[PDB]
Amino acid sequence: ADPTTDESGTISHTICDGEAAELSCPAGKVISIVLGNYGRFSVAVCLPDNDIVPSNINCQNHKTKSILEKKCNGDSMCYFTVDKKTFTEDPCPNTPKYLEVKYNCVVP
Amino acid sequence: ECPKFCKCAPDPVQPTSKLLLCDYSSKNTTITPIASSNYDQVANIRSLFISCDNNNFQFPDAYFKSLTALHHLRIVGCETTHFSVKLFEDLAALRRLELDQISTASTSFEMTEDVLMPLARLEKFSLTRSRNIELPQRLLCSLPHLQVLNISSNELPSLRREESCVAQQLLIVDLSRNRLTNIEQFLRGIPAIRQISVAYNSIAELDLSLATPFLQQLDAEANRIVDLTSLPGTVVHVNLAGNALKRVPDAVAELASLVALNVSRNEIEAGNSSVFSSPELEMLDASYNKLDSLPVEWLQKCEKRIAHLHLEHNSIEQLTGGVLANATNLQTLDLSSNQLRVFRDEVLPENSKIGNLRLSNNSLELLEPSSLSGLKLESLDLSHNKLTEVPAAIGKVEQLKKVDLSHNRIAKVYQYVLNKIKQLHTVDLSNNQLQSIGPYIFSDSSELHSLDVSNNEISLLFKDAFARCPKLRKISMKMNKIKSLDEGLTEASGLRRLDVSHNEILVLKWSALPENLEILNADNNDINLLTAASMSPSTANLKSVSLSNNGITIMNADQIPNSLESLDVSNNRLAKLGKTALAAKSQLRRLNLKGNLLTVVATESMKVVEAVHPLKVEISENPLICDCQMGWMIGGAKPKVLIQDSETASCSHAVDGHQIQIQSLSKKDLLCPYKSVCEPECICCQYGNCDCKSVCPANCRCFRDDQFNINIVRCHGNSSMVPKREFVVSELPVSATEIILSGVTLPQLRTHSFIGRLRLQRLHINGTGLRSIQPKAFHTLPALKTLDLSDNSLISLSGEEFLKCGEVSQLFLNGNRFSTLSRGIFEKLPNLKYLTLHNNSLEDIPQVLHSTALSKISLSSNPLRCDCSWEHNAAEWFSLHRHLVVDFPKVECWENVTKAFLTNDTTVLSAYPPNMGNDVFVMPIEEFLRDYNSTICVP
Ligand SMILES: *[C@@H]1O[C@H](CO)[C@@H](O[C@@H]2O[C@H](CO)[C@@H](O[C@@H]3O[C@H](CO[C@H]4O[C@H](CO)[C@@H](O)[C@H](O)[C@@H]4O)[C@@H](O)[C@H](O)[C@@H]3O)[C@H](O)[C@H]2NC(C)=O)[C@H](O)[C@H]1NC(C)=O
Ligand SMILES: *[C@@H]1O[C@H](CO)[C@@H](O[C@@H]2O[C@H](CO)[C@@H](O)[C@H](O)[C@H]2NC(C)=O)[C@H](O)[C@H]1NC(C)=O
Ligand SMILES: *[C@@H]1O[C@H](CO)[C@@H](O[C@@H]2O[C@H](CO)[C@@H](O)[C@H](O)[C@H]2NC(C)=O)[C@H](O)[C@H]1NC(C)=O
Ligand SMILES: *[C@@H]1O[C@H](CO)[C@@H](O)[C@H](O)[C@H]1NC(C)=O
Ligand SMILES: *[C@@H]1O[C@H](CO)[C@@H](O)[C@H](O)[C@H]1NC(C)=O
Ligand SMILES: *[C@@H]1O[C@H](CO)[C@@H](O)[C@H](O)[C@H]1NC(C)=O
Repeated sequence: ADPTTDESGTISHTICDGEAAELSCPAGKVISIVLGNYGRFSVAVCLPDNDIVPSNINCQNHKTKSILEKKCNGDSMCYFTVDKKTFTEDPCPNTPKYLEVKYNCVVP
Repeated sequence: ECPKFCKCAPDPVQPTSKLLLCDYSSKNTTITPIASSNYDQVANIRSLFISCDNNNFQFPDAYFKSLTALHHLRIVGCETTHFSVKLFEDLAALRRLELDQISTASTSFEMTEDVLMPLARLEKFSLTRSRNIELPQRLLCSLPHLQVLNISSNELPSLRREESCVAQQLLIVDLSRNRLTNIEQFLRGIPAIRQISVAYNSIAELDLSLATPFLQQLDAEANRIVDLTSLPGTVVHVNLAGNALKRVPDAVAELASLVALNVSRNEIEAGNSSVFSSPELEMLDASYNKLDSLPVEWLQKCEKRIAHLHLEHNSIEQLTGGVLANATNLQTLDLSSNQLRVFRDEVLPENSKIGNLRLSNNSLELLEPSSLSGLKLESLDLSHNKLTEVPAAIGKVEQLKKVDLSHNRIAKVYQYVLNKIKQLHTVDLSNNQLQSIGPYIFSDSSELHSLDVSNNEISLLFKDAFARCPKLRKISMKMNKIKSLDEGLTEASGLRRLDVSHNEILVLKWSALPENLEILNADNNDINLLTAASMSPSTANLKSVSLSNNGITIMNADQIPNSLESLDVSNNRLAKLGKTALAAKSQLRRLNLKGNLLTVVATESMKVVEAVHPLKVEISENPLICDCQMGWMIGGAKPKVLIQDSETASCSHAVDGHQIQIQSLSKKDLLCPYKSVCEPECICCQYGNCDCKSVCPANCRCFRDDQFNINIVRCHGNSSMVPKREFVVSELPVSATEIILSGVTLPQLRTHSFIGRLRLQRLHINGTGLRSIQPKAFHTLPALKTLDLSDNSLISLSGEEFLKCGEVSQLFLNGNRFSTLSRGIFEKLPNLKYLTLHNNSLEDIPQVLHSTALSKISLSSNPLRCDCSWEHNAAEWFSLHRHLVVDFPKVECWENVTKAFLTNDTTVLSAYPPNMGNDVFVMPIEEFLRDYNSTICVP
């Protein structure tokens, strides 16, 4: 889906498995990853087109926030593909996963 | 063994023998013969008691057999009309017979001259409390060895005796409480009599000097005696209370050794002073009389022998001094209820033994300082008088132990009056006009026990007022103007019950209390604050406290002393209760929250740390809320707090606010709303897209239960500011188990609106303007059981919107535009039991509803066509299924009479004249099916 910013200026982003992820900050600022999780925390988000409701909504990859901060922080824009290759592990096999990333844009 | 319905006992008069106590009141069962029970100690039964309350109780002829050693027999309440003569043959050792209540206003009892023939050796015969009895005129002839005769409370109008019968051992006669007017014939010829009690009768003329010459005690209370005729010179006790006395009768004033005279409640005058003769009169009770002043002719002979003088309710104006100045044996003097104004000094002797002096309800104005000089008084009464202070006649006694000075006009209490008496146990200064309680007016009374200054004007308490008294234990100050308790009672460490109720005390300091107080009462004050009961040492000994009708608005752990066993804070303004107020107070047993303004009384304010006992609570009359925090109100916790008034205690509901009975409050009501929360074990709670995160949408109220099982989301578009946006269902909480979007504006259900809601059980998207339902909008709802799409703009429903909803059993389609019921409904609603399709546009009965498992269905207010059954009519399905319709008298046949003529679709209903103003003829459905073959469908 589209990145959404709340009242405190934190931009969130929800990107499905196998898709391209683009984080971007305006001129003069750099990305600051607040949160990061690659897995499944919702039944409704990124529905499989096969009509199989996901039964695993307590799926967590704890290395996600640390791998996103070493990849996107200090940079004004970040690119990668969301799959099990980028986050080093499959936190719940046979469950559709997605990266949910929230980030702040701070002056370097 | 003791026989049937009777219990043995060792005889009190003779503890070596065996008493028996029978109670055949219990039942109408048979009367076991005592001789046939062969009790091991029948000859040890010397006294025998029987008690009944049933009527017509008759003894078996063979009952009192083998009791040949029975000396005393008491029969109580066993009514009859006569006893068996054979019964009293085997009881020659009987020395004392008692009968009590053997007849009422109905049963007539006759003491037979032959029933008592085998009862000569009866040395005491007692027959009390019974009406309409007949005694033989030769009653005394059967019982000559008679000594004490008691037939009281029997209302016998006359007593007649044959003149040949002489009771020559009759000592004490009891005729009291009867209707006797003259008995001379009975007493004539019975001279042994020494004691007579003809009390409570209507005797008019009494003559006894030539009848009972040894009469020693005469009791004639409550009669019509105007003046006596003659007495024996032996009378030592004359009781003439409640008679027609206008002066002292002569034959009593002439007595030789009269010890006591009670001529009270008469209308005697003290002008007609007869001269008393006996110098042995030691007690004189001329109370409730019309005396103007004490006559000296009376006491003239017993000045050094008189001891007790009760003289209340007379009209003594002044004790003309000198009359009592020689009564050295005078131990009691009662002069209450007269018109004395000054109790002068020359009335009493110098060293009188007076221990009782009673002078209440008088006009007493002055007690001169010498009338009570040197007295050894124990009890001094002077209430309802006109004293102006505590008079110094009372400084002279040193033995004074109890004092009453209430309802007077005392304005002040000095130091010397009530200090110089050390032996004073009790003081009363209530209902006076004290303005304050001065210091050291109570110090040197180190034997004080009770002090009363209630119903006064005390505005202040001096710090030193209560020192030097380590025995004063009870003080009452109710109904005063105590506006503060500073200083005044901190020092008296022997007090145990203090009264400061009905005052002006604004704030309550526990430190401003004595240190051994055990009962406190601060009722009907202005108290609105409780100090630190934890930084106050004078709380360790407090057991009960009542702060009812005050203004305490909060109570915490520090304001509730931990050692109290009782607490009463009823009719206060308690909105909060500190959340550990009853935690560390393990000793409390009762708790009164009656009449407060509490709303949420949390579970932690009643959880008692290691309470061994049930905690009693009155929590009625409080604007409570029954939410999930009132878990203790159901009673499944320990300590198991038991609500006393759960039968009237009420609370309002957590959703709508209707009244709930706390007695019938269940685990289902306790809802406590929220705006955002997280389930147990929820890992993504910090995130925005989290399933276990229950975030409330705008314009929605969200409730829940304690354990994340109930989740009510009840949204409403009851806004005159009409929702200019559809309702976005994707914003609702994920774990919702009931959804009501009712009044909001939502015209379309997209594909996959409700996907993945496994917990959802009720869904009421009614009143949203739903025109279209995209398929799979109700996807995977396994616990979904009730669906309500009523009162919208739906015209037909396919069955492709319902995917995986097998548990559905209720579907509400009323208030729409439904004309057809497809088959796709029952292929996906198997558990379907309840259905509503009333108030719609149904033109006929859908032919899917001929083979369905519905149990209740509603199909009224629908334009249904009724023909004579071309095989599918309405009245044909209805006469077969009219039980399935909940509103059968609410369905009506419709036929547009204007269309069916132009379309030639002629039906049986276009031949009646249509309703005035309409093109349709309307007839109730019951009228069509009853009149089916009778008139309508006849060819
Ligand atoms: C001599 O004859 C007297 C007839 O006047 C006998 O007097 C009887 O005394 C008893 C005992 O008191 C009465 O029974 C009750 O008495 C109380 C007394 O007042 C108490 O109560 C009031 C409040 O009600 C209180 O203000 C006082 O301080 C007392 O504590 C009455 O109030 C009761 O209503 C009730 O009458 C008898 O009524 C009274 N008369 C009779 C006919 O019984 C006296 O007993 C005789 N002498 C002996 C030695 O027996
Ligand atoms: C207080 O004293 C007065 C005396 O005047 C009592 O008044 C009389 O009470 C008697 C009762 O024995 C009545 O028979 C009289 O009629 C009353 N006198 C009247 C009405 O003038 C009064 O009852 C006493 N009260 C108390 C509590 O002791
Ligand atoms: C039958 O259903 C219709 C529609 O649900 C009801 O008409 C509504 O009536 C209420 C109050 O009478 C109004 O506030 C609404 O605006 C009406 N809606 C429409 C679409 O007209 C009607 O009252 C129902 N009749 C019965 C007997 O229940
Ligand atoms: C007479 O008997 C009755 C009841 O048994 C008792 O109350 C009363 O005091 C008796 N009187 C006597 C023994 O003088
Ligand atoms: C009391 O007794 C004495 C004895 O001498 C007598 O003189 C006196 O008059 C009596 N009465 C009074 C009121 O003193
Ligand atoms: C919708 O149904 C609910 C019951 O869940 C009812 O209380 C409410 O009144 C209905 N809405 C309207 C607008 O009638």
